[PDB]
Amino acid sequence: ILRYFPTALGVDDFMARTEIVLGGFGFTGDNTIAMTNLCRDEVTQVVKDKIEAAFGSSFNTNGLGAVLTCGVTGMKAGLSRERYVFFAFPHIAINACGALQKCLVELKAEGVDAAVRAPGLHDPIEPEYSILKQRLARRIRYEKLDPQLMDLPSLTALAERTISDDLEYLIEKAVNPATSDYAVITGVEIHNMEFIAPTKAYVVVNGVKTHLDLMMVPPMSFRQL
Amino acid sequence: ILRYFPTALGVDDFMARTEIVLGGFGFTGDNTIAMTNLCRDEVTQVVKDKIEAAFGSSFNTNGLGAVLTCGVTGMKAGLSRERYVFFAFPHIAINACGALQKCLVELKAEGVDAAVRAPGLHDPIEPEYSILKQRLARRIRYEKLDPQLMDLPSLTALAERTISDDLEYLIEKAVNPATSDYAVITGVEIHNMEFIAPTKAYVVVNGVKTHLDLMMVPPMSFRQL
Ligand SMILES: [Zn+2]
Ligand SMILES: [Zn+2]
Repeated sequence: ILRYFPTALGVDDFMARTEIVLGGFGFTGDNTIAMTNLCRDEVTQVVKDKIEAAFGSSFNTNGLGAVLTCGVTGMKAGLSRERYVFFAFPHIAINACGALQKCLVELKAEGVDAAVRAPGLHDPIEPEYSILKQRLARRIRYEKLDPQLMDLPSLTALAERTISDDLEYLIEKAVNPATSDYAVITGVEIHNMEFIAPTKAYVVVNGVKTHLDLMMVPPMSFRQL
Repeated sequence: ILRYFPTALGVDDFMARTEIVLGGFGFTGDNTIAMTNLCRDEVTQVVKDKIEAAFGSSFNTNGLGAVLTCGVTGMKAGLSRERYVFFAFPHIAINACGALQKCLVELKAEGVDAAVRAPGLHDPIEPEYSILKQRLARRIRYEKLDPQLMDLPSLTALAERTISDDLEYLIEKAVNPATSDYAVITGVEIHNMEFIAPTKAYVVVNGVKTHLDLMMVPPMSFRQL
């Protein structure tokens, strides 16, 4: 597994290291509403059970390849000093995703160019999918990446970054950082059995943002493999 | 409750009457994959637990006001002679929805006209919501309805019809009626406690479609109130 995702952690190791840092900043399972975004696939169930067991109030969103469609309206809706934590993971299977696999094939078949369309457009009978593929097309072009060299892990990875930035857009619209503290933890979900390879973690307490490195957090011996 | 939804059934009564007719056409809990579309709200949980207890394989979608965004890609994905049944319910609370309530207010504030936009467009930071409101705007204009006279039940009701037609679009793209039999059951979910007011029910076995009236199905005395 690590031959693809060096930072991959067993999912319970991931949760413990997350509980450790959050508590460090005044978050508790009882004072925080969490939000999760995952692919619609049945396999994303473990991360989602683990998270809602860690928190009192949980609220989930999901779409193809974990694309974010709930917008500010969906996010503000799912929320009820204020404390939130936002998780987001596209998934992949090694030893899934499905929609990300289809994207890979098409992005290679036609240009990155053919696949891009402006924001605000979408296909009537493929809304989620078309929005998903269009955000990856733009994202790919915006980082001078060649889809010919990319494999499914690197696209699942590009996806995370895209998803991650769109989650950030929504949070700044929906949350007041002067009355609410919050955390953002995103990365890639991996199935063999279940792993999380973290890529981005920070907290915003008192409108001040601090980056965290989960990989530097000493693990609980009990929740390891 | 009935003062708003004459056909409202207790949810277990609804499930029994549904099990009775489906079995009549060769469906069983074990030979059928079901699919459910509901609002993203936490309250829609009972209908969803009841359905997946009735079936071996279940697959769910959901968005604001139960708008359908998974497209043909999401639907074909969620599926695995072939037998399927498709449920769809917007919700409402009497004694929810939230997104439908917001639509009501806006549709009344500006014209039905202002709110319509062509299919294939959507707002970048409100994808689900904007697609939801745009399909209701068009649907409203297409039935000479005046949003000034409409209340939240009638809009939840307009929504059902809209959702219902978009589900039909997807199914004909995604399912081969000559190799697959299927059923479509839609209506409105109501919270006091939990009710379903059915509005559309049919089955398609051997590319032949038969309408069913759940209201004429003799109820199980055991699953009533
Ligand atoms: Zn997936
Ligand atoms: Zn709702």
